[PDB]
Amino acid sequence: TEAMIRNKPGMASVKDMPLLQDGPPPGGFAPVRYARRISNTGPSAMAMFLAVSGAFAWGMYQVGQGNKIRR
Amino acid sequence: LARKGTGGRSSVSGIVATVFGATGFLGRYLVQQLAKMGSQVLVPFRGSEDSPRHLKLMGDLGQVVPMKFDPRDEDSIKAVMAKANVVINLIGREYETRNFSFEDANHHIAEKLALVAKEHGGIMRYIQVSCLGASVSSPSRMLRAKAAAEEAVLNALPEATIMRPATMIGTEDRILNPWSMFVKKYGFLPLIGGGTTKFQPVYVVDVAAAIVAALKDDGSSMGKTYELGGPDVFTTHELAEIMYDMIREWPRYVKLPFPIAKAMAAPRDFMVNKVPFPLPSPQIFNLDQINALTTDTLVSDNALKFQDLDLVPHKLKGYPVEFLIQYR
Amino acid sequence: AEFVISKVDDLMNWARTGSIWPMTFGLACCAVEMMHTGAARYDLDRFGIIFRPSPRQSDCMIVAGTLTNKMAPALRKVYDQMPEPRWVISMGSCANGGGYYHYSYSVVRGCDRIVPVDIYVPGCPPTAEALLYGLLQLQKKINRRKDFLHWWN
Amino acid sequence: FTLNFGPQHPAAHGVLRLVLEMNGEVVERAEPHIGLLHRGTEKLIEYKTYLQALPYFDRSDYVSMMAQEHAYSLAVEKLLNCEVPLRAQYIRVLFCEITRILNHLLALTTHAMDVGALTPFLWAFEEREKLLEFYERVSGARMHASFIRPGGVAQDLPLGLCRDIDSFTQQFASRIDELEEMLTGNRIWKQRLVDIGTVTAQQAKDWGFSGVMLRGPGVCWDLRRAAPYDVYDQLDFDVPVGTRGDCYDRYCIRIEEMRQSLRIIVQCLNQMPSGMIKADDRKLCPPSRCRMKLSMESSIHHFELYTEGFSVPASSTYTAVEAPKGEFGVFLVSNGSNRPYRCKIRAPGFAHLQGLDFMSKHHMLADVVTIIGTQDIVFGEV
Amino acid sequence: AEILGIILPLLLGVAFLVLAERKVMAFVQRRKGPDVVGSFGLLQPLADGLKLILKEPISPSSANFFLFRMAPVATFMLSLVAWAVVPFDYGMVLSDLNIGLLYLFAISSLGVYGIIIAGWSSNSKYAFLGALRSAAQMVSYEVSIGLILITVLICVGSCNLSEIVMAQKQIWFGIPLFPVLVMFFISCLAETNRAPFDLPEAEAELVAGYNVEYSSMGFALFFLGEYANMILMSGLCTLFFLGGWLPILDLPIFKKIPGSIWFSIKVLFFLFLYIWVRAAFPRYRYDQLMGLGWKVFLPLSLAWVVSVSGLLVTFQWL
Amino acid sequence: AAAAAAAAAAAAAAAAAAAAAAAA
Amino acid sequence: VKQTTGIVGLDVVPNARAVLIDLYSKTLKEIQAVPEDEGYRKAVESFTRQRLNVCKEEEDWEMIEKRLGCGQVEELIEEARDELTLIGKMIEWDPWGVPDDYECEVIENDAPIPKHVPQHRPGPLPEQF
Amino acid sequence: KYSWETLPKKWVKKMERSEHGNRFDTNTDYLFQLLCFLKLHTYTRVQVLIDICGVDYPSRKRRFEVVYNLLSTRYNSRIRVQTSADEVTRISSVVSLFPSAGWWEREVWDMFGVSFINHPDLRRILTDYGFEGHPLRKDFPLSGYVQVRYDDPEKRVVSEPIEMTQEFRYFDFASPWE
Amino acid sequence: DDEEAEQLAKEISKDWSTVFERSMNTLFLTEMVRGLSLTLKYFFDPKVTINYPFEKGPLSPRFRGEHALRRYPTGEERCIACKLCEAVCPAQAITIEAEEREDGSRRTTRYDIDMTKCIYCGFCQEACPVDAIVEGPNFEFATETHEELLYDKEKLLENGDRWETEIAENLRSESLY
Amino acid sequence: MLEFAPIFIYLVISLLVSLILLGVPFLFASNSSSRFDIRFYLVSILFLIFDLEVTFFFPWAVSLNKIDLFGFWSMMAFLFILTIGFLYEWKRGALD
Ligand SMILES: CCCCCCCCCCCCCCCCCC(=O)O[C@@H](COC(=O)CCCCCCCCCCCCCCC)COP(=O)(O)OCCN
Ligand SMILES: NC(=O)C1=CN([C@@H]2O[C@H](COP(=O)(O)OP(=O)(O)OC[C@H]3O[C@@H](n4cnc5c(N)ncnc54)[C@H](OP(=O)(O)O)[C@@H]3O)[C@@H](O)[C@H]2O)C=CC1
Ligand code: SF4
Ligand code: SF4
Ligand code: SF4
Repeated sequence: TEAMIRNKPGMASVKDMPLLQDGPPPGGFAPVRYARRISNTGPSAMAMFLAVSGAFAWGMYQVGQGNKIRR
Repeated sequence: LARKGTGGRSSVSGIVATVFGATGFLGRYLVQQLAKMGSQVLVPFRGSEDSPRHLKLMGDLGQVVPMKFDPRDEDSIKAVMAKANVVINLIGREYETRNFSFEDANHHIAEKLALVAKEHGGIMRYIQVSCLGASVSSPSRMLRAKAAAEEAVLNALPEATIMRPATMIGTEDRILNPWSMFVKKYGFLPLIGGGTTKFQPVYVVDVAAAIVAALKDDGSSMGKTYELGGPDVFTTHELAEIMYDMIREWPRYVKLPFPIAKAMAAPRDFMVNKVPFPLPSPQIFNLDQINALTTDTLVSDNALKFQDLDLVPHKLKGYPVEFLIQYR
Repeated sequence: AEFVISKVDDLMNWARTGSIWPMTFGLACCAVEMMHTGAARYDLDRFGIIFRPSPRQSDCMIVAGTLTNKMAPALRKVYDQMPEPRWVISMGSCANGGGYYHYSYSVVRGCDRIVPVDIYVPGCPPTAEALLYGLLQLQKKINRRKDFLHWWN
Repeated sequence: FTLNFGPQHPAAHGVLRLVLEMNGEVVERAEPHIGLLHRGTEKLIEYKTYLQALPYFDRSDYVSMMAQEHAYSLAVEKLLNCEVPLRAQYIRVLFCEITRILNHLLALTTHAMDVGALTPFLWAFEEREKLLEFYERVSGARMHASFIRPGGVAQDLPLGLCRDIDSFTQQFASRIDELEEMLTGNRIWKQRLVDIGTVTAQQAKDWGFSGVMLRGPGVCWDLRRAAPYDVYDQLDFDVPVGTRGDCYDRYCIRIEEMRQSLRIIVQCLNQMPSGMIKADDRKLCPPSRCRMKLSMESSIHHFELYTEGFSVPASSTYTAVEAPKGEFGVFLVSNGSNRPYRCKIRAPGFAHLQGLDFMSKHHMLADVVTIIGTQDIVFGEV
Repeated sequence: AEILGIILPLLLGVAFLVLAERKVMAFVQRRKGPDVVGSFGLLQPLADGLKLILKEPISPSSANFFLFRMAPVATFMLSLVAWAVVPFDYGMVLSDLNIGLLYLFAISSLGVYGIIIAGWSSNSKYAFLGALRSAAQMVSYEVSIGLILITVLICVGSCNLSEIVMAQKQIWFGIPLFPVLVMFFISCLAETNRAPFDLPEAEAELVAGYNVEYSSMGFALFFLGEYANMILMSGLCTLFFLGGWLPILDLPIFKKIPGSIWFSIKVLFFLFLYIWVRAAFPRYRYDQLMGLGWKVFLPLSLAWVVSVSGLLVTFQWL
Repeated sequence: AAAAAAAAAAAAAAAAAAAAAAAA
Repeated sequence: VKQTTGIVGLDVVPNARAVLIDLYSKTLKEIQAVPEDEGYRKAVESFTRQRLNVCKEEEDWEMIEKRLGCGQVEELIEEARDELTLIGKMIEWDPWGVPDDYECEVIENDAPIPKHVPQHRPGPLPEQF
Repeated sequence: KYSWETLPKKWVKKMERSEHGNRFDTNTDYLFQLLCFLKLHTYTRVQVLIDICGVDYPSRKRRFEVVYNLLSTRYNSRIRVQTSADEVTRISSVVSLFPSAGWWEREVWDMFGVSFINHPDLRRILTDYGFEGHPLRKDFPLSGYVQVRYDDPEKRVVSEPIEMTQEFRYFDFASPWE
Repeated sequence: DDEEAEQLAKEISKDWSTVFERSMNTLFLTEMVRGLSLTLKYFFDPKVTINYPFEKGPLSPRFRGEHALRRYPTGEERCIACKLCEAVCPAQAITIEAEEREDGSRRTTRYDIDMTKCIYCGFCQEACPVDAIVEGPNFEFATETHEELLYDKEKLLENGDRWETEIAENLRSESLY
Repeated sequence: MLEFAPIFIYLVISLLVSLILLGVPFLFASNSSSRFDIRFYLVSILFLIFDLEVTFFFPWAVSLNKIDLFGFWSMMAFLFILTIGFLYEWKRGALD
């Protein structure tokens, strides 16, 4: 058998049997990423302290002015 | 019977029983005996399907088949006793319930199961279970009913064994478990009548071992009303003395004259009156259990005892009462 | 009439069927499948099922995996401390019946030997949906309770 | 002071029954109790053929299924001399490696749920329910895929499985990154894991750790680089090896080993030869349904292979693969008959859970669940 | 009286917070939470309740009824009485105490009793030591909350909570003292247990860590207490630091500016932050936790009292 | 208790592969 | 100059060469107590002499490793000290010599094993550097 | 193989193989001494006791065969030292050399019954607590002797009665002509 | 050594505007706010959940669920009693008794698969020569009682006729393998 | 004080509410369904001390415009003594 299970009309020979099974497409798949691409594009060490310090510098002045208005 | 096995839990014993009172304190030991010696048990339950769940185990894959049935409706009792050769009857109440009265739960049922088993010709052994001292003219209406039940199960169906177990002790019982959880009223135990009652309790395992022993016996134990008394004829006070040995508590009894008790149990006796509400099952103070408590007739006379079953009961100290440790 | 009893049973059953927190005796892989049935795809927190880590407060107990003869006393001791309206689900072949190890000396032939079981999730590695359908069958078993009608006899 | 520390969260570590002899909060000794999951596996396999023996292996380690079938298959090919094709090897690795991912996705985030991080568990379990769409598609059962048979592998991949495994591998670097961004940077994680269960290499060797707990300590020892048992000698991948040994190194490894396993999956996908699925030796591999029905000599073998078995020749070998837990090896003495003879299963978690005694000495009682975390203790193998 | 109008809606708030936590913490995990019981799980809290109520006890044990059957009552009564002074809008506080804040501090100092007693009546050495550890944690992040409130008090004139929320008309104390809000939140997380800081609340060690006689009522009351204590300690991060009932003051045409709705929005933000921060962070182990309340949130709280006192004394902003 | 405390300091994260990156 | 052995626990030894010379001289001196016509003494003598020689010739630990291709000098010290333990152990319960009966059945099964099966491949030769 | 030249000839007493993993079937007396060799030796450095596989040959005279596997992480090789000890022969324990041998030898004694000499804490690890009998022997029936466990009137307790189950169906697949 | 290791691992980060970077990360949680941000991104993203009873998880034609004894299109149970599945069964779930029926062609008087004592490995589907026993994709057959879970002799496994419309489909699509 | 009466009745009405929440489960569901850890004394004494010093913070907090720059420095001296105590406790190692 095995030439009556995989017919492929013609083929003249036991080789050239159909042989259609699963696999990667011709040319493989896309290059798959595996590294750790963690983007560190956030606020830096400064700009976070200076936003906090800047908020403290101006916002506490605003607390003071609000205390003046309340008084 | 047609036994093909070695021990149980997969053997056969030709006993396809229908333990009518299986979903009950006596029932769980009797069903375990009948289905650990390898025999089918057609446990019929009355209401919530959670009642016989604790019996789907202790029997191997259909050795225990819980079935639904209405107590007052026949053609369902006949369906429960369709494929059966043994029919034990544990259906009994110590308290009147608004729907089922003392006779409609102790006598008018046992007579009904007796008749519908007689009709279903093939019930080889029909055991009828009633309390000891359940003879007519007993004060407690529960015992008069349970006496009429014996008289009607023997008449309507002769050669029907009748066990007479006295108050049965064991886990989840109605005799010791109410006293504890009332010792949880700060050691206050209200032994009624002053403990002059003389009653012979018995480890429920041994009552079950007797109920099965009258099945495994020969043609004898048919129509012979046993009295499953037990050892060590006690008194209520003395039995309470043994509880306090298991549950670590200091004996702090009180005596209650019978008028005081019957007045304390005068409520919960309007069961037929308070229709739109069921009462919470009087545990310790039961006017009928008190009427039984009065006369110490709960002692085994010269009638058949455990000795006529090649059986000797366990004591009431040690393991056969070690269910009280869960109260320490 | 009886209609009020029918509706109070419908209400009690809706409660006990909506919030049914099981003590998941997750022994073995059927606990990994049970974890998939608790995971993101088949939510069990959707159906109210909250996997309790303690037997003390739990409506159910989804015993899964091979109940070993040594984990039989522990399973029984855990089942004895669940509040009375409890149910047990057997999940996987090893937990419901003898299973791949029916003839193993150390394996009990199904938890039906230790705890009384109410719904046997079938399939040795039940699909996570299959355990979920077993729980949706336990919900039916609740919806058929009518405990109030039986308390009124 | 003895404390019966049991399963903190059931359904995660099932039958964990330690008996900790503590000192206040500092643990002085941890005595694990085994046998609560001791099914008769090392006895039941002596009673069944070499084919019936295979399903026990997916049930040995329940979070990394096919790795043990692959360790058994390689122990009934070590005896049979049963040369399997190239496609069988590539599929067998593409699923042993998908299983490494299925295990680290569980043994990281179940560990991370014992530590306290609740969300990585559910993200990783969505990932695992994507990989069980491959297990369940290639064999049938989502968990116990009795698929890696002795000769080759049970049956070929469906005609759409490599495309789906690719569409998964493309999106799996991001899932590892999320599992990493949520746990690696956290100061509540490092604090819960750094210098926890540190195992000097001499200890990891002594106690036969041989897993991700032998590459924490820094012993470069992977049985895919040491004893390449498949296309592994062709596939390129770097074995991450720790430098301190603390439970924070073993986590970082298991989260890199989950990327190198992604490399191996992508390679096995990109180079999977269209060859036969099972060994051509039809006296070790049951012939296909089509052939046994049409060919009388194939029908005889399908009958004597699904009833009698192989009858692998008399020998005794210890075939050990790198299962995710560790060096899972199945010492398979084989009497000449068709049934094995003392198919002893060396399972890591029997050697790792030994390490709990010395790993969790002087660690606080709340660390004893972190140790059990990083050991990947699955009690099926113990 | 009108105490019903602050306890019943708070009971509903806690019952629906169990669902809000399950549902938000589930949405975080890419999964819908309780979703079958009600239209959107909205009846799921009632289902949990009506289940816990209909669960038969494991043992009646009504004998020991004065020891630990009123200790959950005490914890819950404290968690509910600390709601009097909390103002929801201008003139909506039930009882404007001119020392309101110190009264909240005292209510916490009595919640310590609640925990200790309800843990001692549980005759379980492991559970009692767990309750003692939880009390020591709740009381060690109380010196830090104390000093944080001393900061927000220096900024304000008086302890009157209606004044502390009226002293923010110009700017919420969340903007200048943001580092303090982060410390009050990370303390309110740790004062209550529900947090990255809940090793005594590690899933298993919590249930076996408060009592032995559950009967369901104890389990619900502790969780109802924890969730009210959480609604409260989130209704403090929104009085002190966020503007108690103040808008951003842009005065929109679309927005008619209801007060209690703004207080509600902000306490919802902080409850959602409780949930989010329970989902995304590992537990602290109670041995790094107590070493974070003393070595991290006490120095960084003391510094803040000296910083917000200095910067307000030099420039006369007081 | 003199038990060795878990010092949460260590060396910085540097992914350490094996020497077989390029040519075994 | 060596920063650290990648292995945990095997602490880097600065005086690697000196303690190696010490250990190999101790080993050569202690091995004399076993009979000469025993494979164990020929082996110990030969490899201890080779490593002691290469340790005396070269100076840096790196050159010791490079020529004596046996991993790292810390692991080499572990090996030498373990060898000293073994020689001091072998002196006791002396197993040297062969009793008259000496039945030792060498068994050889030559079945080829399939290539795709765990086979412990040799690994890199000391041209790793 | 280098290991056989240096090893004292008496230690590899009975047998020696040369494929499917090499083994030194030694004698029980020279075992821990043989395990002392192959470890703490410069050219043979195993250090790693992978496994201790009890194997029961009922037809032998020395029934069991305690198969010590051994990996050599240094030289990348694996040696399987074996022994032979019947039911009542205490065999030397190698927990002192490889501390992983503790649990493996507890399992070998539990399954088989090959007690181990000077093994601290030699206690049944796998089988049940009150387990009598040694399972992984050959003469131990699969279903066990008394190993059914069911609940009963002895509440909260699972008894251990004699066993009864659907009979394990042993199939005689083995064909003639081998 | 740990003392010197600490001294050096803290003298690695010892240059101003690096001590400041690390201080800021500890002072204002940076790694932790990256945890909260990711968690939020997942709080708002669509949910990978499945309201089960109405839609169910994806399966495959090779899926092994409830065992079903197939039939030949023209009635006649496909199960000739060879007992190959009773032999191949790892858990020995299938108990087969055979009797020459009156027609003369062998058939199984008793074909009882014990589902509880069954591992669902699909060995029976492979071993059966005529595809008589196959696993239907049912997998939803949780039974209230254990006795029902023991699938009777050729009567409940004969309910595969209902599942034949799906079993025939799965076989027509899997037979290529 | 006048505003203390609402919380005075609050305690009692919340007592009633909790008693009802207690009695609700009790009514339904009828018949048918370490020697010493001294660190807990150190943590306790230390909370006592730090809550005493917060008690001293409170009046200084609410009255800091009155005490212009002298009450502030006196409180900072009190706080430097607090800090010396707290540093002696940190170094000695009571915070563990
Ligand atoms: C960028 C904005 C950040 C906002 C963050 C919001 C988060 C809120 C919700 C809760 C988040 C998670 C809670 C985690 C609890 C643990 C936090 C913690 O204690 O972290 C470290 C401490 O973190 C904190 O205490 C954070 C509190 C910040 C308060 C302000 C810090 C300094 C402010 C400087 C102000 C500058 C201007 C002032 C003068 C002009 C502890 O140190 P470690 O052990 O992690 O590592 C170092 C060990 N030595
Ligand atoms: N308990 C004792 O101490 C003593 C009892 N006995 C007798 O032993 C027998 C069994 O005792 P025990 O099990 O403790 O008794 P229970 O009162 O607990 O009832 C046992 C069984 O009787 C059934 N039953 C009772 N009344 C009815 C009814 N009206 N309709 C239907 N079923 C009913 C119960 O059904 P359900 O559970 O659904 O209500 C249950 O199955 C009874 O005859 C009893 O009187 C003998 C000596 C004293
Ligand atoms: S029944 Fe099957 S899937 Fe379930 S635990 Fe047992 S082996 Fe695992
Ligand atoms: S899948 Fe088939 S062969 Fe395997 S155990 Fe189940 S019934 Fe038996
Ligand atoms: S199901 Fe298949 S193997 Fe079983 S008897 Fe029928 S044809 Fe034979």
